[PDB]
Amino acid sequence: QEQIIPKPAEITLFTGSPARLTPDSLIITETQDKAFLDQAGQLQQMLSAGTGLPLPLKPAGQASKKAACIVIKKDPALAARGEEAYSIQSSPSGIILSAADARGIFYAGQSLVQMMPSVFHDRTGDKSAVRWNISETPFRITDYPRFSWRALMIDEARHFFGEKTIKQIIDQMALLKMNILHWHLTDDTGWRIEIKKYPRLTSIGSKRRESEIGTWNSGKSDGTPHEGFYTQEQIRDIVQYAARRNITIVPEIEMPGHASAAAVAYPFLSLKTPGEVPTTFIVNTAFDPTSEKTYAFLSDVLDEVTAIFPGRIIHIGGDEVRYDKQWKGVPEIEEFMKKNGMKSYADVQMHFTNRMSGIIAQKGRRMMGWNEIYGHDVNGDGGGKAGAKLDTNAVIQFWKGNTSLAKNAIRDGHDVINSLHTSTYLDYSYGSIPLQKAYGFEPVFPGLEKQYHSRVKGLGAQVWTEWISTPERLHYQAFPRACAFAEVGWTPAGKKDFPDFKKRLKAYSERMDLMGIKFARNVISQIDKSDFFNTPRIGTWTPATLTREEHSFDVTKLVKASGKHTVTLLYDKGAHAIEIESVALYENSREVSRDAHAGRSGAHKENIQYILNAPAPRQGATYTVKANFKGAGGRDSHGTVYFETP
Repeated sequence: QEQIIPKPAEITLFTGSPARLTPDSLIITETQDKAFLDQAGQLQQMLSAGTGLPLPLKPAGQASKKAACIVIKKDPALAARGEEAYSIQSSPSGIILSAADARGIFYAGQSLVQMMPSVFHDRTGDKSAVRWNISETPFRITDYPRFSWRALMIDEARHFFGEKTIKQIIDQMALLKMNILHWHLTDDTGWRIEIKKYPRLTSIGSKRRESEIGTWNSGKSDGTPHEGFYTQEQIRDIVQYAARRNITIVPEIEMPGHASAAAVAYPFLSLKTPGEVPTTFIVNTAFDPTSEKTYAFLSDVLDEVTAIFPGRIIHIGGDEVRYDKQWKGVPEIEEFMKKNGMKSYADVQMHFTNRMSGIIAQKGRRMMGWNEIYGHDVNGDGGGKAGAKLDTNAVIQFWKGNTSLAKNAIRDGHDVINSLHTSTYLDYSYGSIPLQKAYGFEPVFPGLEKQYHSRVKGLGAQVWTEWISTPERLHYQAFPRACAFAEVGWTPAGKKDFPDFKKRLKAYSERMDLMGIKFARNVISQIDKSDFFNTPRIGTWTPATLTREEHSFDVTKLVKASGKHTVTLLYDKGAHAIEIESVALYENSREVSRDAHAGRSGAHKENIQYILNAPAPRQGATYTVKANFKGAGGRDSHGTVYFETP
């Protein structure tokens, strides 16, 4: 029936006909709050453009008993659930969108879209024949996010994509109710933010001769110059574009590592500045933490960043400082450490990180960084452990290391965002991080005491672009796994259901097509062993039982009602698959249903699910599933037979 991603927190369905939008439908606002009237205005534009319906804005009371109308209410009952909470009440009488804060109305509108025909997103065609039903029945939805930090990071430093591409991704984020765009705009191989005071950051740092391709240390190169950067006016436009879709942009200025591009523009910023912007993705230059000129330079850059990014939080990265390749044995470093009594290179970075944390605070902002800023050497570069402590107000994004280190940071008073890279790096392949691993990700670190759970503010999924040079390849890596992380961030843990998610994702993919998203096609419709973890097992097959091609499984205790019962023959192990001819249901000793279609259950699964029509059970009778199958080229085969009721 209803198929929204993310699955809402609370829903109640009723019997009867659904609400339907028609050319006579109106959008009524039962409040004069200036923020709600704005949300209603763009809701009108958005819904009108997609349906082709007029949907005029009219004042409270001008409702027509001819068509169902959208009514926008301000209800403070939902304040306890946060500013993103909303409620939807839908019936042929009317569609009521309520929220304590105007942000909730926007999210109520996105859910409304996901309950209407997907042709809403089609840029062409005659929509006048379309029935704009809101789901299939009357219903009430009460919805709110589990986590407040639901982030997607786009790496535009490795490869630049530009305004048109980034807005297309913002459109997907908003439709999935992800609310933070983590914008990774500077790195070794590119600088993408116009800085008025330091024009060489873009005139030099935004251009490179060529790019390594294939993978790290491939020896391959495209011999193709690559350049691009955002003007400050372009950033203001994108910030506003995202803010209207409930998305805050968190910019990242990488430091003190990942600084090659910045250094080539102004070489005094690093003790080992390269001769040109690197054309490989393993070269990692570090800023000079011992020089006063670097902090002054970075404070100025962050001043212009603060002018164009209104968000409270500023990311500075701090990951993968190559201590031994950049700082060890450098006289400036060694003298600085003795002068300041520092014993390890982590102390050098901590001095840098704490000093930047104060600089950022004096601009009315909050520092955020990768977990390397917390003191411990997680990369194996010879930096040791930091004696000093990180400013407790700094936010830590945990990508690499033993999770006990992240729990330690939480217990020391830090807010944390979980981006464990073995689960959230969307630049990895579907073999390294399958869709199922993404959906199963749990941001709250296992073993963390309940009192500390509030410090886990959410998650971030990262799209690194070393090996992504086009929007279509960006889509392939980011979707559909980003859809899963959207649900991890929003849906309550108890309501999560991967088999159901996979069904809803098949419907959602219709929208991604019409919106131009070249998601990975082979990943959505997959059968996995975990789908049947809670499903009754009615039998198995072994090399012994494969001496027969006729197999009987009792299901008397399981046939309790008429309807569709699904038999799944799932291969477990063995050299050979089984060839399946048919599966049938018997009432006592007589056939009452049979699904005869060719199936093959092995390493690959093709048509392994058989649908049986059970009658209303006969009291006292036995019910038996009879499956006709043989080994395919051999008998070394093991598998399990599952039985799902309607």
